[PDB]
Amino acid sequence: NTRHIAFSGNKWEQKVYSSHTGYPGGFRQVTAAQLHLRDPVAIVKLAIYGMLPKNLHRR
Amino acid sequence: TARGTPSRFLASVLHNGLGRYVQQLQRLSFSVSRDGASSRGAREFVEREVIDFARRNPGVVIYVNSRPCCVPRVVAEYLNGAVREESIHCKSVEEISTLVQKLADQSGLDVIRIRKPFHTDNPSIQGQWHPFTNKPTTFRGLRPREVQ
Amino acid sequence: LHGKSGTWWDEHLSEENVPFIKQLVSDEDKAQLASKLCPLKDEPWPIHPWEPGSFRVGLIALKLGMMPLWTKDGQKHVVTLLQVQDCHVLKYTSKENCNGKMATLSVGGKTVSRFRKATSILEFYRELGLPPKQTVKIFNITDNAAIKPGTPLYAAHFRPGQYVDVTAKTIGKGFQGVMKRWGFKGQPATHGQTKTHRRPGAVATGDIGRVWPGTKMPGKMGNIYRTEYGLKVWRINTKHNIIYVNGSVPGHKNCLVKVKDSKLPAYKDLGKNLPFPTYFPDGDEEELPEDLYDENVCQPGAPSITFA
Amino acid sequence: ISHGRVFRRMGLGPESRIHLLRNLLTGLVRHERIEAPWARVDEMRGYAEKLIDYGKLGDTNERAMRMADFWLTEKDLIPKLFQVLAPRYKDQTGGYTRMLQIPNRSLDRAKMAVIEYKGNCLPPLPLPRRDSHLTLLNQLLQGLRQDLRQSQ
Amino acid sequence: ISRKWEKKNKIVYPPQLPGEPRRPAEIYHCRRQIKYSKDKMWYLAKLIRGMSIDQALAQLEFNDKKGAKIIKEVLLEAQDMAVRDHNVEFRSNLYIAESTSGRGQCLKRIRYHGRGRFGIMEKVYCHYFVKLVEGPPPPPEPPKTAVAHAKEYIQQLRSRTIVHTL
Amino acid sequence: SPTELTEMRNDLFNKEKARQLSLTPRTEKIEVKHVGKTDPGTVFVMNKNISTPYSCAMHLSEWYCRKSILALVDGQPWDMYKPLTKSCEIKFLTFKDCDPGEVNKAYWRSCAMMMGCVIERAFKDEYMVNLVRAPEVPVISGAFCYDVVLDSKLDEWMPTKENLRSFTKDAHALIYKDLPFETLEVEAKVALEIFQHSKYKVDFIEEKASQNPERIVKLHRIGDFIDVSEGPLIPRTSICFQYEVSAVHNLQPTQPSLIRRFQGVSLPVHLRAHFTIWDKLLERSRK
Amino acid sequence: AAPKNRRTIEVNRCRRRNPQKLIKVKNNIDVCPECGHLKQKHVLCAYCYEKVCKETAEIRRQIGKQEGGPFKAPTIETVVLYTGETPSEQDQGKRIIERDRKRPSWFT
RNA sequence: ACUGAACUCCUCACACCCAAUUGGACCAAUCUAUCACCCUAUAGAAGAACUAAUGUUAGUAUAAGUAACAUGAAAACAUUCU
Ligand SMILES: [Mg+2]
Ligand SMILES: [Mg+2]
Ligand SMILES: [Mg+2]
Ligand SMILES: [Mg+2]
Ligand SMILES: [Mg+2]
Ligand SMILES: [Mg+2]
Ligand SMILES: [Mg+2]
Ligand SMILES: [Mg+2]
Ligand SMILES: [Mg+2]
Ligand SMILES: [Mg+2]
Ligand SMILES: [Mg+2]
Ligand SMILES: [Zn+2]
Repeated sequence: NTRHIAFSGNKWEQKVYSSHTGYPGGFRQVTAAQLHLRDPVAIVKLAIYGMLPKNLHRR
Repeated sequence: TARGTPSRFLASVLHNGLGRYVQQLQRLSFSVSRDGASSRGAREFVEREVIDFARRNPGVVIYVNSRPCCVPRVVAEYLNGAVREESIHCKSVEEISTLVQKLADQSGLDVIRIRKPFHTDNPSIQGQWHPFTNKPTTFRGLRPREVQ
Repeated sequence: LHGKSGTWWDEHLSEENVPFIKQLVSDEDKAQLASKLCPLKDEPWPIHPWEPGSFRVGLIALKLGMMPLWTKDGQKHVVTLLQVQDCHVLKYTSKENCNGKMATLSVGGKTVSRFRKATSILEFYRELGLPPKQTVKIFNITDNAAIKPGTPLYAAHFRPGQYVDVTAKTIGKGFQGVMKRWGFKGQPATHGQTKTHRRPGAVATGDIGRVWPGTKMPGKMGNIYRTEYGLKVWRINTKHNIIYVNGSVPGHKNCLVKVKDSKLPAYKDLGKNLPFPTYFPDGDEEELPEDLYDENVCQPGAPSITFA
Repeated sequence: ISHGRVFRRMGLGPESRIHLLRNLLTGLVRHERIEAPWARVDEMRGYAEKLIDYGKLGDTNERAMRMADFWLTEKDLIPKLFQVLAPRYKDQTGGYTRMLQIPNRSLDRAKMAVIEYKGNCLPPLPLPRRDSHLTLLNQLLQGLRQDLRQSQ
Repeated sequence: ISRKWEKKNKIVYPPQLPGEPRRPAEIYHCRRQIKYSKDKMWYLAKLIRGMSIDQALAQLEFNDKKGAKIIKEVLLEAQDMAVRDHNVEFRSNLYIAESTSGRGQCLKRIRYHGRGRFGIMEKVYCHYFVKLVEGPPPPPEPPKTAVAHAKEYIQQLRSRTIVHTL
Repeated sequence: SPTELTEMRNDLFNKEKARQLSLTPRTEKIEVKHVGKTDPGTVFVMNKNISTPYSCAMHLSEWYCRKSILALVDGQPWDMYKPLTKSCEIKFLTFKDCDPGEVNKAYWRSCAMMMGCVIERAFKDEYMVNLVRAPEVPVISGAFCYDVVLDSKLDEWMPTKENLRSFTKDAHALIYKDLPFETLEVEAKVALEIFQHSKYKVDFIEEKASQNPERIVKLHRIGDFIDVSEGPLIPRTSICFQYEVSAVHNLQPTQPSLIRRFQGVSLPVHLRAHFTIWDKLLERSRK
Repeated sequence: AAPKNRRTIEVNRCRRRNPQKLIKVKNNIDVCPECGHLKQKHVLCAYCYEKVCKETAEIRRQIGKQEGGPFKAPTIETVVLYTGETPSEQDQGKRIIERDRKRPSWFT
């Protein structure tokens, strides 16, 4: 039920997920709502990925 | 350093303290020179202390060669087959006495890094923790979200 | 002596057996091709009518060349001939396993030697009952347009006035410099210019201390798949299975191109009058003429056009 | 890019390429069998065939005579080309030359080829012979051929 | 210099007991001071490593490198001495257990450069060593299977201890 | 029990091998001269009744061992693992000779023997299998045949495509095992002792002994599988590369007994056929 | 531009022991069924070719002796005859090159 | 609330964490005296200790098997041809 997560506050509209394709002009900034509509798994996935230790065991 | 050195775990030879204590040192061999200042301390030790040490340690056979090769030495052989050779060159009587007592007290196991300060063959009495200790069981062993 | 000798079919054949094997295998190939010439009498899959939003299969044609063509308004259009050579539906997969959400038809064309194909490919074509094809391309279709594997496809699957997309490997130009590859200006020929005439200038800025990914640099040019969109089908020779497609097509002559209904929004629902699953000559509803023309085409043999 | 380029770049330029091929062809006409680097032999083979065709055109043909005069640097070979080589191949329509690969040159490890005019008086080259018809595979294929002939 | 490779042919083993597997014959041969780079020789030596004598000779007879002929001559000499002096029954029953190239004694020459400057060219020499062992070439190491990989992983999982505790 | 039969046959076979090697003691040096076109005049000083044409090929070179499959010993085809008996002239025969007729016959015979082993070890214990003979069929026939009588319980059962593929899989297992083709020229008495249970093999041994002026019978073993052959065999099963049990045909006179002929086709490593040619050969061999 | 650091033997081994740099094993080497010599499948047997070249050189030496001078290419065919051979009816009107050895088995 | 230092306590042991500079305790090797006569001792000496001077000499790396270099063609090796 990761599609049915709830954000407190206005995080759905304010939280922005930033990514770069690496190419010039490839910087993409997407709000939490848009990312949720695109991938109903990405928000929980990214939260867990950020909370895990930043070592070679993370993946 | 530890990473550039062998290591072992804390151990005894034959469960050396369970039934009875067996002194692991079994042989001492003092190669001592009649002449030569290098073995003056060894000569004084042979004159004044080796007899008392021998009668204090009846389980250790002590040999005195009175003709060494290279430097005067004491070779300590232990029950587990270990051989530790210590040069007694230019050591005083008291230095040699402390060294010999240390050899008598220690076991034949290698003097290397010991991983743990303790050794249990029975680390657990109530059962080693596994993920299902402290986990409650459910009726008919139903896993979560199981229909029946 | 190590046992990894690379053998070919002719290696151990005798002078007598080489022509015999050639003729035998060629006869088997043509017999297999002829055995598929009546798909409608071989338990065809259900033939649904066309609906809006339906995508049918395309063909794999061979680029024959180019020739001029004239329209009744007096304009010259260069046209490219694409010959449909032994094009057959080979495989069908549903939406779930199509790497997406649309049924897929694998289609092949341009029969090639069985002696030069991998064992797995030969087994696949043996189960299918067809000689192996040079290229196999996957077409996204709706389930309405599913066609039984083994069915042949013909140039009359398209019709004049239709718009088409053609994708093919472009002409390979090898490792090319940046002036030819990306149209850089280069440097002047004289006025002191030494040893730099066709070289890239700066490749980045000094701050980033690196080169951005995707920076235009010398390298292999061409030999990549490109698609030309919205090309008009000007004419169809049903006898030789030729499609006359407006303008240029990527790739060289005698190269296999994948031809499919145009995906442009303007041509979204022009498939009403096209043969929906595909054209079936075995249907024999009306034997098509040797040449199907678009309305505006100045047909040869027509009296000389006068703009009266 | 060299799409469709059918001629190698040899020697010191176009004229030098022609002269190299001319020397090789003159040697081939004189000796009827020549060793040379494989690429040069492959380039010269077409000219050898065309020379035989020009010789077939006839001794009295002025264009053929001019072509032979250019392409044979030793003029004693022109009568040979017109009265020996061309009559030797009058029955044939092509394939006047035989080109085979040779162990690489010891000097520079170059890919080497021997090219000869077919029917020469020299000892035959060790040609590659196909497997005997009596081998196991060939006999099985002969069985297939016989069964197919009987059935159909 | 060192000449231990030559001496390795002069070691005599004690006679074997009847209830003992037959010791395969070993033949050490070398060529010293080959006018060739050891770095270039290494590729030929690596190529013929582990192959039977006949396979190595066949591979070397069709190799364009200068060192191929030298290695072929060394291998032929080793085969001859294996039959004559090391009691090897069959000429072909030999495989290259070891084939290496070593640096030889090299000479220094001057290479003239463009502005009165120079480099020191080295006239490089190399050695070449073979050990031939009697018998069929040992089979190549089979590639790791998924079953073997999974077994190794599960063994590693089972090897885990509770670290830094009682 | 079939296992008991195999064990007793192997025991008798090894007993005969030991008896013959003991009967031939010491090391008598026979002289064998290579009479082939290549390496002419080379003389091998071989060991009588121990050395083999394989040993002579090993002396020659590894290419001879790999390609040589039969031995004309004084003009007579010899198995590459058949111990030589006297000073003689030897010539090695390969598949790619000008006239490899004898090699083709030997390959067909050995492939038939492999098929027979597969047939014997395939079926379940309840059903009984009796290998009657491997008819000497020409290569032109398109297949090698082995005739077998199955249990009367299976007098109507015909193998399916999966059954045939299982047969081929077992044959390829034998090929992977790479078992040498051991040979013995034995006395008819010992041959009948070995095959006393099999009446068909008994009468076949009697025929062969009658044909030979003496009571000499050729016995061949791949591994744990002894059989009577009509001639020399190939060295090792690994010579076979492509191998397929193509079909099974019941013979017309079914009234006395059901003689089912297992037909298969094979090609050696030296003569691999392309996939399509092999498929056509399979189609022809299924007849 | 000069190297900024010495390249290590580890890096150098990874480079120069790459399979791209290793010598590839040839699998087209077989044995000439005629004479038993090693040959590549597409290339002539070296020993047989050397035989043919030596015989051709001898024949060409005889041809040179017969011609006696440059620019003397005959306008007629040539036939090579060995000891114990006589010109045939077809060999009439063709210059004869006489070889002192006997006819080679591979020559026909 | 807990976590949290080389702070402090705890078991044991203690001379054993500043540049320049200064005081001190030892000391490798070498030679000499006298020993030892086995490879050491007590002394007396001194060309008496090198991870560092774009140090000197020699060896060998790296760049790198890279840059660069070279032999017109066929042939009967007579010769001919370009
Ligand atoms: Mg410009
Ligand atoms: Mg310029
Ligand atoms: Mg050039
Ligand atoms: Mg703390
Ligand atoms: Mg403190
Ligand atoms: Mg100093
Ligand atoms: Mg130093
Ligand atoms: Mg320095
Ligand atoms: Mg280097
Ligand atoms: Mg570089
Ligand atoms: Mg260069
Ligand atoms: Zn040959």
